[PDB]
Amino acid sequence: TWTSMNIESYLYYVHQGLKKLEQLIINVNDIIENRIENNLKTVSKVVLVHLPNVEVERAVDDLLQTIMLYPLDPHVDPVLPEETKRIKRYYFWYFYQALLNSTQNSLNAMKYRVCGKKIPGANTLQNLKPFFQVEVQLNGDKVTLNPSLQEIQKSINRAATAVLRCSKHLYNWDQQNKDSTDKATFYDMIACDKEIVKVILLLTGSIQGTKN
Repeated sequence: TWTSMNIESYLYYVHQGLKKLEQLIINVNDIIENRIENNLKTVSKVVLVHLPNVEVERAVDDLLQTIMLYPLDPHVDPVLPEETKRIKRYYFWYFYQALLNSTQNSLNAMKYRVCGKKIPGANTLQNLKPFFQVEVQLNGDKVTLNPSLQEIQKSINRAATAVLRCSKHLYNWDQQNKDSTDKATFYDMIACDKEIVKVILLLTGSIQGTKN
């Protein structure tokens, strides 16, 4: 600071590094904070039972896209940030949890609101299910739904199982290609989680109450 030089240039060079980094973060903001967020909102909003591939492609593409951001999927060799690298992975795992949880919250909302079938609308694969009509007569002189009501619940469970296997075999951010990048164990975990196994009891209980 005595000849009044080189300090403005050092300050300007650090400013240059900081503006380049502020840039790179503005990248990451743009590139992560909204496309995969809106994809997550869509994944949450997808009604699995009935609604009158896409987001899977989308998530694979978001992976390759984030990979374009120079992210250290392997640790930097000269820096050796082995601990460092796994924290973005824990965050991306929390986000993958938010994705599977979007699907899971949908699944659970539907498992709860099965009872009003006429109110929601169905998609093509699920044409037989909505507001199910059953024939009633004197089966062996006894008034019954001619299709066994138990059978109709097994048809509801067959729709549920088609949906559940479609949702268990996915290609999400971790499952990139046939679960190659990461396993699909969270989906069988969800299948044995309360929203499925414990709500089967509530389903069958309301069903037996209808029978009652």
